[PDB]
Amino acid sequence: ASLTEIEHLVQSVCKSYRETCQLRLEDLLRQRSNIFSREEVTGYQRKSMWEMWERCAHHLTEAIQYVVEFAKRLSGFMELCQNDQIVLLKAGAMEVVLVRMCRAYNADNRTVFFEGKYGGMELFRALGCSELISSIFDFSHSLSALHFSEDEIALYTALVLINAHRPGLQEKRKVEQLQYNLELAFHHHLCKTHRQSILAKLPPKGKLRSLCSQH
Ligand SMILES: COc1ccc2c(c1)CCN(C(=O)Cc1cc(=O)[nH]o1)[C@H]2C(=O)Nc1ccc(C(C)(C)C)c(F)c1
Repeated sequence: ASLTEIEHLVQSVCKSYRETCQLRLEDLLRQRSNIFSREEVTGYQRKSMWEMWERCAHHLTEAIQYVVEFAKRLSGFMELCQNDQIVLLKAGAMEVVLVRMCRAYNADNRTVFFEGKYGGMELFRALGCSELISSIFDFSHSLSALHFSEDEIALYTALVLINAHRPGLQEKRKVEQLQYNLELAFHHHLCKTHRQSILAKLPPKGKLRSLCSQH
């Protein structure tokens, strides 16, 4: 665990994310101008809550599938025992999706990428969960303020998954050793990119799963 050793891991995780990001940043950023029309928004609003759940759950599960593939090609993750792998994914994958979602959020007009175009939070009125949606938009807004780089998401979301303090882990030391190397990679990269400032500005680790309440 020296200089090139850790830099191998940085590049290792950044490749792993690049290959499992589902939606390209270049796509999301260009698509920002393509906003839903008032007709289309009403169109979405008239739908049943059930059709909105179905649509939403589809894409979100699909997202979780991509997060698993990211987890699978993190070195060390496969060496963990069956039980420990699933514990980490059960407590992490939704938190990872939530972070990854900030790339799909235009902070200028307060809109999100959903089914082809960008819409505001009034788009999901059918769900009747305005409280939860606001907080999701809030959380995305603050992470947009930091201008999160692709590599930074890659590294941070690796650290979201690989947590030694998850309840019900058999080989805690095996996870510990893994979490530690990823912290080193994360901290080394921020140092290397003059981006240490963001550490202090990241949401606390009990704020991610405070949103997963009526979930
Ligand atoms: C990087 O993480 C993301 C970000 C957005 C989306 C996804 C994954 C999955 C595909 N998707 C789609 O809309 C489906 C589709 C794919 C494509 O090429 N074109 O369209 C988006 C998405 O699901 N957005 C959405 C935004 C708010 C919500 C909340 C209701 C939680 C606010 C939500 F459930 C989903």
